[PDB]
Amino acid sequence: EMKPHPWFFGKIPRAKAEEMLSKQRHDGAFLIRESESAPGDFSLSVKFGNDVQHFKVLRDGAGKYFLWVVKFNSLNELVDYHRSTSVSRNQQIFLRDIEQV
Ligand SMILES: [Ca+2]
Repeated sequence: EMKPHPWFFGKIPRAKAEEMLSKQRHDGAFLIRESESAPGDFSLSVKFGNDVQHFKVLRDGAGKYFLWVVKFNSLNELVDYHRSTSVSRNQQIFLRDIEQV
């Protein structure tokens, strides 16, 4: 179903990611943004209930992407994995695409 992935927001500020996501009405609504604070790095920003949480997408020498221990070959695979496995240590948070107008 190759369309643009409605999760990739390029370089947006952290506060803007929070403003757009806090308006979202579902838990797990999310985007990947390019970090202002760490150039060439990505952050994953997620509406969880009350609030918006940010994860840093970590990299290693082999160019893998990860949040915790499991390492992914692509951002696409990291995102999809977290559609069915909670991104959150404390809560059941599953990634779902934002809603556009
Ligand atoms: Ca909806």
